[PDB]
Amino acid sequence: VTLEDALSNVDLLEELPLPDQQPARYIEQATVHSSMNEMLEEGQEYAVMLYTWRSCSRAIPQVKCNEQPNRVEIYEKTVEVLEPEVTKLMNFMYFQRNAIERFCGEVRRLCHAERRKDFVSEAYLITLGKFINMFAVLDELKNMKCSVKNDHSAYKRAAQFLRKMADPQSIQESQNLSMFLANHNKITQSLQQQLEVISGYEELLADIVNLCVDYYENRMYLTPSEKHMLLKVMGFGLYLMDGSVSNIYKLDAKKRINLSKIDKYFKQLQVVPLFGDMQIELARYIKTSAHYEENKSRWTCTSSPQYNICEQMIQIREDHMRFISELARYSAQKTDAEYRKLFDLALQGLQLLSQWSAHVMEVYSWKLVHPTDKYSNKDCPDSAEEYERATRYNYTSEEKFALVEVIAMIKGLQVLMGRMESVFNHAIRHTVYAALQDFSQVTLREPLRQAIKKKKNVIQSVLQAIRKTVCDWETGHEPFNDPALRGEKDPKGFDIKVPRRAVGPSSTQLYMVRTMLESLIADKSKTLRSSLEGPTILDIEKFHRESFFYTHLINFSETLQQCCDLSQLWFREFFLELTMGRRIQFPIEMSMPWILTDHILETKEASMMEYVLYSLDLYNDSAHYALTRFNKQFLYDEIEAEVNLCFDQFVYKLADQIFAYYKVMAGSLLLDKRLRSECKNQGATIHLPPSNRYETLLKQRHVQLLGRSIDLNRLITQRVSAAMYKSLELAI
Amino acid sequence: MAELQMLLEEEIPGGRRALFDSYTNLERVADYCENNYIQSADKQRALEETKAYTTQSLASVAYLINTLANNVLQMLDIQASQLRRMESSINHISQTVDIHKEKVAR
Amino acid sequence: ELTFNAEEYSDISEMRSLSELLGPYGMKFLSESLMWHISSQVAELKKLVVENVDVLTQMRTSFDKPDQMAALFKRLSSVDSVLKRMTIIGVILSFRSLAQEALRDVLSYHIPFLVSSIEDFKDHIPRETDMKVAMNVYELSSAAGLPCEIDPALVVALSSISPEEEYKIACLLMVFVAVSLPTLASNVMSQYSPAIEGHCNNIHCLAKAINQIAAALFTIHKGSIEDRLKEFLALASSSLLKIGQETDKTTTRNRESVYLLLDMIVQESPFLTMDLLESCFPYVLLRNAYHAVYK
Amino acid sequence: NELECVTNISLANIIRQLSSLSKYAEDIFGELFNEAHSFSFRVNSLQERVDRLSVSVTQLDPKEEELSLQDITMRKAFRSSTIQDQQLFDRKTLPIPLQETYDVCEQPPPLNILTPYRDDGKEGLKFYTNPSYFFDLWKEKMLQDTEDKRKEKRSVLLEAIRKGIQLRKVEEQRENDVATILSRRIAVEYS
Repeated sequence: VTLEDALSNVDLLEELPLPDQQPARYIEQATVHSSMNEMLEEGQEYAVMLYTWRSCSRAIPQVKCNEQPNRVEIYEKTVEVLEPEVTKLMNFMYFQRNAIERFCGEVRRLCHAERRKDFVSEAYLITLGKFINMFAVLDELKNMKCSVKNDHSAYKRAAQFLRKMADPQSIQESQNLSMFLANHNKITQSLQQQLEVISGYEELLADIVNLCVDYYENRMYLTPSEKHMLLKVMGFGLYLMDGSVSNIYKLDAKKRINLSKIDKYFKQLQVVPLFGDMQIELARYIKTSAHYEENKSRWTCTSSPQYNICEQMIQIREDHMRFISELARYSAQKTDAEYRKLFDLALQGLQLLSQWSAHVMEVYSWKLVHPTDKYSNKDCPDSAEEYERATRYNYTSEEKFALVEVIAMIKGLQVLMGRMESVFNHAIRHTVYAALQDFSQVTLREPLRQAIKKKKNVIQSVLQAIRKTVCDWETGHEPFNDPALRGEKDPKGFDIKVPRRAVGPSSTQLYMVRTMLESLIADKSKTLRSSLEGPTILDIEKFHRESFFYTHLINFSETLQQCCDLSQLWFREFFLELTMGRRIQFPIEMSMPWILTDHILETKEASMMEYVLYSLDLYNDSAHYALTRFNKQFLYDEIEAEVNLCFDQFVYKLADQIFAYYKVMAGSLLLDKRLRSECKNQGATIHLPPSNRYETLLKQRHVQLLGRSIDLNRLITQRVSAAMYKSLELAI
Repeated sequence: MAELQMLLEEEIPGGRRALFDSYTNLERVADYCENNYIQSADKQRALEETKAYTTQSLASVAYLINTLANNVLQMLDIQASQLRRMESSINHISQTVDIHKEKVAR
Repeated sequence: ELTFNAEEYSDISEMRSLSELLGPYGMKFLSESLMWHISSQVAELKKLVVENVDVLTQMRTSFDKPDQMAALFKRLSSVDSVLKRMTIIGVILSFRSLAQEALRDVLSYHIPFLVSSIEDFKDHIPRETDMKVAMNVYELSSAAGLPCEIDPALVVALSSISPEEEYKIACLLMVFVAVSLPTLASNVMSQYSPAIEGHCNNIHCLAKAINQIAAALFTIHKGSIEDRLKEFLALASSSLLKIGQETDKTTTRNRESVYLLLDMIVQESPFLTMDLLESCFPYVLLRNAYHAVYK
Repeated sequence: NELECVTNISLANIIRQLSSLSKYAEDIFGELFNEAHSFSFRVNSLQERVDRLSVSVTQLDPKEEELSLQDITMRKAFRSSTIQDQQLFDRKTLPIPLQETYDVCEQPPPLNILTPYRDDGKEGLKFYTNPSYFFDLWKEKMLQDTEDKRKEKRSVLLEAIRKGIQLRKVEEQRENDVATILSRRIAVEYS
């Protein structure tokens, strides 16, 4: 009935033995930002809907003649089965038209002559970049998907035969959707055409690209998704710039944008995962530029090495050890130093996990985009599908081992970080609150005093708004004896007690404070920066650059899970569409986790034996991704069907090799040593059996797969018992 | 051995029934607190009322989970001990059997 | 090259033949002699333990403050002699274990009825009973070569300074051994060899040495083995993890190989579980070390 | 106050999360109770069996023992159970929470209503997604590989023992199990 009693109950519950575990005007800006976010949530939904579309016309009983007894009978079934599927296409067309119109309207609004040299927040520019990336990915999904057109036009033949489209508006909308689907690169073309009509949009694209380049250069990102989004936005913006009116090459000579940095970034990193199993080639946006023909010499990224993951394992391993060692030592109230240490440790761990995930995704995408051939790889047969050469024969044993090791390290670090969820959350939130309060209550005092003293009302208003939005007065009100408010210098003084509690600021408050604070430092803004001294602006930039990751760290669990996403290693919709009905679904030997596990088992590598289980939860990750993001039942059904046989094969092979190794070791133990020495001297040495670490797998009783707990030990015991009985019978 | 059946068919089902009753009552209480906050003249009263309700429910859930968990642990301990006891009697039986076989051979 | 091959005298077949020739009396005599040697080694170790009592006493209370432990470790004298003696004790204990398992295998088919009766009696003996009858039961079981948790011969040897003072020395011995573990990382001979499943300087027997010595000492002094072994594990984990941050190749030549000592200790120790190791030492480091020592 | 309205909404959401936690505990506890109750049934049954066996064994008589040399192999031989678990990822094994998480997800299109109008009679939905495709293609490939692999490789007790060997010879040994298929391939790679 009281808070103290409830806390006590929780402690009591935790105290149980659990052995055998393992073996202003900113309001308008906020509203527009919210609207953009809402639009984005819908665009992502439409993109995921498009990605997971399968040809629905294949199952139709195609009619060869025009006088079939049931020709009229199947059209109603086709109509009633494809009506909702065409409703989705109509909704997608309406949504994309509305999104294009809204983006053009916002661009026009922010491109006005008087509004050109005003102040605009960086978040809005990032949102516009997200919008252009969404448009690009939607156009790519529309282009790649060749089954949507067939399904829609089959429904068209089904509806027109029944004469159910007699309504003129129905005919008009059907024609509009048909022509929308027929055209190639329709979304990009329409947006581009609507862009030239506006004058000066190149400047908005330019400052967006500059912001993205600055963010990428300073590593102003946490999750690999943002790292790839920055490059995708840069490329798409560069593509949009080149046209009839605006030329990047002439713009570059004006130093408005930097092309060398983008070229180097593309050269270092060439491919990123656009969506699902599809990857985007960054240099394509440049090679397809309007004026690329006469300026190809300017770009080295387009012309053509460093994706080999086997040569980067030393740094990965060393980093992993150093971090694990640092974290192990942090397994009643503490000082701010400990909380800051925990905060920085959590940030470093998240950054390292993101770096590893980015490396893995980049190498996977590069391998996908660069399939091998029998000329290069001798093992590859003459006949093979695109996915075969792309994945199965495109990896070496060392490369597979490196990938498995990286994945296992990522998952181990993830679980270790999750074990310390509460401590990390408390430390991060306490540090954030202390920093925010100390800043807003001490650092802004001197600047405020200066502003009041020199009658700077513009600065005074925003400073007071900042100090009123977040500051929490322990006394319940702003102090009245503060000399800064009166403008006269403080004595000698005036100690103020800042309270301390563990809570992060609300998203709205943090965004509002950041937007106000980085408005004072704005060069473009009569510049407000010109009305402030040096030390105050330096401290303001330091605080602004430090507070970037507050939102990400507050949602520590979501950020941690996002930085370790590996669900994109199983989906094969793109390659399935590239088959056009020949392959309904790829066999077992094409899913990367299965190839890794089978290679590890067959090669019988002692070092990699302990990673076989770590290389098996990719199925769980993919199932979670499908059930939470894609929300498609058939994907989960196929994953479960594949796992049902993958686990059986793995168990059988593991038991067989374990029994063989144990029998060989037993036989070698009893062999006479003098005979072995004599044979070695004579030149007939009997090779000893290499050691192995099967005991770790033998002591495993918690193998988790799709919510199922499997007792591997029981199956291994049954298999070894059968083998022993067979051996005894054979001996008899 | 009697306490095994007691703890099996009188404690665990009681905890289950209690936990399902808790889920239904908790949904009802969230709806009730939301309603009280907007059809009450004194918002602070509903807030305190809401705070009290949230504090309570947590304690009840924790207590039920603790009791249930304790019961499960005790049941497992009882079962393991009985299994161990059975293993001793079975070993004695096997010793008697092979002794009889050796006697027959002699 | 020596004049004899140890593999032609310590093999299972050779050990089985030696046990058959000797019998329980001969095996008991050999075990008694080995326990005499181990008792001499422990008596020599106690001198080094007592001569550094002051630093060790402060070390136990400062495990959470590395700043003072770094300076304290520099004042310790003869940090390698203790490791060498513990390695010798571990080698002797491993030889005893080989002899005992050979004897158990030999007797398993010669007198099956008596062996089965002894196994049944020992297995179902309540541990709550006082050590007075448990020692006799363990002695009877070990006479046939059974794997008793507590070695009665070792207890008798080590039983043969006030009572409170002898307990403090025993407690400080574990702390002294724990802090000296990282010193092995700088030894070039501490390289783990997969073909041997152990280190080249026999430092892998340190686990058995520590476990047996702690058990005997803390059952002689009516101490708590579990608690004392848990203290040893915490101190050893902290010392090893501090090494992980360091980058000097010379001092960390075989750090990964040394990291496996905790895993071996937990595996072969009947009083420690993997849960305790995980709470103070992540298993990912051990997995990475196992990967590295194989290539 | 808008802030006061927010806190009330947060408290309601917290109560909902408490209910979700209640269901995350209840399902686990129910599953544990079910499995432990089955274990208790097994233990009680084997306890009855053990006491019956003990009361039977405490009556044996060495003089009663009679050995028949002729019946030594005429006797059926005893074999221990050799049951092996398989198909561990079937629908029946799906936990309830995953059941709610899945049944709420989008269902596949009703392509199964077109089967009557198909000349071959093949299931319409199988043209959309075929979970059994993995199994059938893998089995076909394994059989084809095995078929290629074989080509690539290429007194009265006296009466009793005679009868035993005759029975063993005549009574020799007599599929959609992956283990059987693999055992066939490796045995074929051998002769």
